[PDB]
Amino acid sequence: MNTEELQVAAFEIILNSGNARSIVHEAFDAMREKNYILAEQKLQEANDELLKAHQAQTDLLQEYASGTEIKIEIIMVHAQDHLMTTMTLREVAIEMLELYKK
Amino acid sequence: MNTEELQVAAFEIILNSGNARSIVHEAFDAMREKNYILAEQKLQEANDELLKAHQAQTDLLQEYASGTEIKIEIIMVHAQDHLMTTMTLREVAIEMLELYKK
Amino acid sequence: MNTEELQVAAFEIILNSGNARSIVHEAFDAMREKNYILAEQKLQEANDELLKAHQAQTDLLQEYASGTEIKIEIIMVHAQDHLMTTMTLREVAIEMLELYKK
Repeated sequence: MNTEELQVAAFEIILNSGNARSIVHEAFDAMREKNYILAEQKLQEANDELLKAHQAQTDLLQEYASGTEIKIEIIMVHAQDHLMTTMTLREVAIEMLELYKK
Repeated sequence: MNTEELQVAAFEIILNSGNARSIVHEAFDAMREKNYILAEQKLQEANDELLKAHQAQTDLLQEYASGTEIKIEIIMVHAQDHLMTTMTLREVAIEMLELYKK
Repeated sequence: MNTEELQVAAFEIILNSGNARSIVHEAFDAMREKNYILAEQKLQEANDELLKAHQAQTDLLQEYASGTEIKIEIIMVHAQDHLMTTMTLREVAIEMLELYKK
């Protein structure tokens, strides 16, 4: 509350997203080595992580929608970028597994 | 410019870009069916939908360029991330549709 | 930090990441032409440019972390989105170049 709380939220998204991101990179490394089983399971481990971050964002979006004021701050922005850009990396990774497999 | 006008601009962006994004996954789904012409086309629908969000974003910063003050808000950050992340997913999808066609 | 400084910073990020994005697209065009040499090289130039953008974002974050106040403006959000989607886009591309080869 409030500035400290938002800093914690920001960091929750960033730690968890950064985790998701190298897990998505592990998955890329696997498909590189024709090992699709590893790539696929890593693709789901990154999901596990990524939604911890997603939920953090959602809870933050929920507080705003309801009226409690949230003053942005560059670390929030950077966090959000990191979630959403990691989500999109993973969306790409999935689709690329599918070409790989042929 | 007022908090309500901005909230609207946001959901607009989020709404149109969410829609463009599902459309891009439709084009992905089509590259999986080997429907390379469907996919080509959905990438165009997606583009028609995105230009909407995109236009909204560009007017907001145009409005900002011209001196109007815009307090941020987490849903705007989130709207911009949707547009820019959706746009980039689409760029990936164009490139991957080429790859598929080989 | 400091309106003039933050607008400068934001434009530095947008211009350099904009350039890195076009170079990444060069790498995609060069992939498409079967030319894996150029594409690999272009992915490194894109990186040379992106780095300038990442540095400026890092200085801002590090400034923020040291207690300096920073009112984010849409232009900054937009610049950060350009940096982080452009990074994500290089990342896919590095992978896609790999797949082009296989």
